[PDB]
Amino acid sequence: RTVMVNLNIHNRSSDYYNRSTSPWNLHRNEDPERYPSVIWEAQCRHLGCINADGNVDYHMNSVPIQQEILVLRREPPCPNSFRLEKILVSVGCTCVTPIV
Amino acid sequence: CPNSEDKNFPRTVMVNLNIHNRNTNTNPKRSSDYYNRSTSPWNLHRNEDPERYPSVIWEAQCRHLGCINADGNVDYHMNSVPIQQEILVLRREPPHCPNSFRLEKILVSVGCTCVTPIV
Amino acid sequence: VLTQPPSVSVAPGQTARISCSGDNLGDKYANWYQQKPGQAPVLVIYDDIDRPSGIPERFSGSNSGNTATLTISGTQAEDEADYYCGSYDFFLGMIVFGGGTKLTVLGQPKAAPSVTLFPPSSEELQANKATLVCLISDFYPGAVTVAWKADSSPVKAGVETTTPSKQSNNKYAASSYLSLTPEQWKSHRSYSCQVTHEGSTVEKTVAPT
Amino acid sequence: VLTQPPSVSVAPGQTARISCSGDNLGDKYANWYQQKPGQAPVLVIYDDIDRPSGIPERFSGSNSGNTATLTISGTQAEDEADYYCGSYDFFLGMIVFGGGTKLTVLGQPKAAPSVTLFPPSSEELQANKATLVCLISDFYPGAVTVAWKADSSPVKAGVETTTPSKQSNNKYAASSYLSLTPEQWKSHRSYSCQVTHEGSTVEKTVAPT
Amino acid sequence: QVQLLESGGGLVQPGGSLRLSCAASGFTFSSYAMSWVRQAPGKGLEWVSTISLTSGFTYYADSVKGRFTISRDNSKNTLYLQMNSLRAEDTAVYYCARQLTLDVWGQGTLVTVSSASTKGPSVFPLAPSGTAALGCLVKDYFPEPVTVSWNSGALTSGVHTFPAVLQSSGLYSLSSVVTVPSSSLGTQTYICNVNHKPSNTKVDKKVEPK
Amino acid sequence: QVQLLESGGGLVQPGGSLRLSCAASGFTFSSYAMSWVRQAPGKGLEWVSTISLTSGFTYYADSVKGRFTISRDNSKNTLYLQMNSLRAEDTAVYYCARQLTLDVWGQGTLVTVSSASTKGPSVFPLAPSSGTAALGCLVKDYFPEPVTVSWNSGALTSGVHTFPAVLQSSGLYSLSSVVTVPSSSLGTQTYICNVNHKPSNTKVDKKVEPK
Ligand SMILES: [Cl-]
Repeated sequence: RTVMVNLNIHNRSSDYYNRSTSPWNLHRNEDPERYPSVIWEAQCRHLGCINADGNVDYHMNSVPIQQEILVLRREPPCPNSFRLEKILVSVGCTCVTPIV
Repeated sequence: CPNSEDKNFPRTVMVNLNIHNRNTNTNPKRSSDYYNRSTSPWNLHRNEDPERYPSVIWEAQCRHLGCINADGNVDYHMNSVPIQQEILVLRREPPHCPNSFRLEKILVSVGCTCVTPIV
Repeated sequence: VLTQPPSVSVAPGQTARISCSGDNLGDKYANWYQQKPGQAPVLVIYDDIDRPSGIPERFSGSNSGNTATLTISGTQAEDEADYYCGSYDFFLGMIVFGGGTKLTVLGQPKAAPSVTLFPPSSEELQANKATLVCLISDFYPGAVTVAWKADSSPVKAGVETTTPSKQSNNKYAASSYLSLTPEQWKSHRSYSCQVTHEGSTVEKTVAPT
Repeated sequence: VLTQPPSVSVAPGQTARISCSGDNLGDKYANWYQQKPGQAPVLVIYDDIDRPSGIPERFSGSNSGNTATLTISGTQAEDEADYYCGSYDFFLGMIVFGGGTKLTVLGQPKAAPSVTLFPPSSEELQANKATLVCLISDFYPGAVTVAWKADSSPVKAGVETTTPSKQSNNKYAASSYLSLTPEQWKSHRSYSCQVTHEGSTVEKTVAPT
Repeated sequence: QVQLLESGGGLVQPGGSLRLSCAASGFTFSSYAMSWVRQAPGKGLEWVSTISLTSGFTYYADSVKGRFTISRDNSKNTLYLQMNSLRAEDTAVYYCARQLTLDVWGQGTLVTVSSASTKGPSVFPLAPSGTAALGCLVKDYFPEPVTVSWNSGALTSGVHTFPAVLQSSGLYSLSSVVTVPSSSLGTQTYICNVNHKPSNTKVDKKVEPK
Repeated sequence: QVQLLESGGGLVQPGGSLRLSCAASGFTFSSYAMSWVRQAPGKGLEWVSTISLTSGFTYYADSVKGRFTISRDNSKNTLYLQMNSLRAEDTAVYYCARQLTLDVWGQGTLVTVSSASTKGPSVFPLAPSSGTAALGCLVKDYFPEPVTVSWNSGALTSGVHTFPAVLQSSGLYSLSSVVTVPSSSLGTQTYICNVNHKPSNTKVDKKVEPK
């Protein structure tokens, strides 16, 4: 079954996505059955990277930085219950050199 | 006991601790070599806490202030910055406290990117 | 409970700020809606700071501490409306709204009411009824009093007057009805609808055919 | 409850795989420990895939579903040991181990046992006791049979023999003790410790003098 | 272009039932959560119910729980609100809206809970007399709303339809007036089109000089 | 260097009590979680207890809950394990270890719980016989483990083989330690084995000379 878990969320704006040489878009993901209810998934804008001159350079690549996060999901309609869940999310992108 | 918990609405929730793992890309931060190949390379640093889930967290620290150019040299016209994300963690309550677990958030560095001062 | 000021006033071209407060609002996302009279609400700000496409850049939002704030820079008369904050509470599984805030833009010119008075139609009289219709529009501010007269005698019986309502051009409208019998209508040489606004009076007069 | 295979065998230079499965193992890191005879365990893989400094690159870790796997590429004879998987469970507040896996590297050269036999000491004889000591070392594989002989007659009474114990060089050692009375020891021409290993016999003899 | 259009509003007796529908167009309906929000006349917004894009998950306000049922038919791009055991407090304009952010709204539809039967209005011309005012009187109807257009909606300039008066009888009356050039009184035909849907009243009234 | 040293292990009756200590050095002790892990002879690893770096959090296996108590003294860089109501199945080598990964281990300390009494060993010389010759020492009938043997107070290590003990049916242990030395030094070099059996406070130095 379940377990009582205390909420302590209440406790005691970056523009990197635009300024990065591997810039990315933020796709809003809304889910009423999930906590957080909204997640912004990073999507790399380019295959290459932006060089010092401000142009697309294909000698390098924009790749997503990903991690596994803990998430709450609302259980079937006994209701008022949740389940722990792990998902993979993209938080941003970085510029890497090809494996050569 | 965390007195802050009094100000949480609602105070408690019922949750199934049988974790549903939807991530098939296990160890997503340490399984790739992006941290080495990036123009804003970073090191992952380990943190261990028995009273926390996840018990082990690896956090990124940028190797350089600037970013590495094509010549392999650091360029200070741009910045290596850590990408921060707020994540959910569980923590174990002290023994004299009512329940066993509490839910809260922390800020972690996932990796680093290279940013230009003005676009 | 989300709490908003009932109303804020702002000088034209200046910055308007509307607040919205509640428990853990800073832990949640705030949304802002604009509703003009007779219209459906329109989303102007979502996820605390984000602005939908089509919404003017003078609209911005923030969520600091237990307070979300809608900010309008260079406020124009067209921005007069009710503003509502809203937020989704995941653990409650509910959407909560604030009570709403009426935004007033100052410095709007005084405007005398346009008054039109209709006599009972021949159709209504054939049905053995009679209604005097006094239509009042385009006045500012939105307060008015109406007095009726049979010939030159003050009358209140049969008089029913609406509240003032906000027009789309930010001015106000109202209407007054005098219900009477066809005989009463015939027993007088005329009727008058006198509308007083900010101390000044505008009257119209109609007579039997 | 973590489950490991009791035994795994591999050819020299080949790949060894040791699995570890259990419920909910996929939501927490697994560690791997190597333990050689008479030594404390040594961490070889932690956090599923990480190698401590000093561990050869041929050791690798992986995880799939609720199964963790230790992989040794180009397995060496020095890799022979017991391997344990381990993990910490936050919710139960416990560390759990697997049952362990003994890794055997095939094709290692056969080695005949070296045998040393000691007669009862003068001191022990003065104490009205008699013990013959038969020491057996550096044999492979780890199995021997020892037979004691009074002159040429087999004696079973008073014989205590150890099980072979693996050494650092992957070879084995053992010892056997024959308890006698001073009378029995002096009433025979000699006593022998006969060790048989893989069909070949190394036998030593001692006599009262 | 994203749109939400509602149907099904009108007059219902207390304890009675009524179903609202919301037709969605210009987007992939099944990809979004949908909601109902209501607003009593002169009051603020009140959330009623929400349905997820994921089947089985519905949410309700306490004041409505057990009485209203939200549902959706993705194959028809339609959101429903089944309202049973209706009370006087349920009287309001009901809006459908998309997503938890409520980023697009329907035009709204008025639900009136009352034990009184509907009454269609009487319609009278308000004859004119360089500008002239003419109109239509829409007398004694119940309940709201009434719409008035002129020349089938072709005439919109100078048109002013006033909010209704509520008399002691419990019936409503409103007027619509249009200001036109005086010279057009002999060159243009003016017809008001009155609709009172609750009573299926539809009147086209010609408004002539004198 | 990083190091963990266990002590306090020994023979104890069933129902008896015992306190183990683990002295840490070469690292900031207070910054790490610490654990006790035990292993019965020939058996697998069994986690006993863990203490967090954070005050107030201890963890136990079900089989020792209510009987064992883990604690730490950061000022002394020492980990403790108070063991009460000991059962025969508690008999094992007890290891001290650092972090949840158990990345560094001590050498362990043997805890024996039994109604049997301690027994000091008899030490007998194993005289050389007749290149190189073989001599040794016989340490006979002791209980319990362990027994340490050195030669010439640790000066002689080359060619020294101390065999694992035998467990006799009597319940007593016996082992031998043999040294292979050149026979030309048998008349010029003196050989003494140093046998030490702590549980019975038996310390014996035995000279091994040819007869
Ligand atoms: Cl004979």
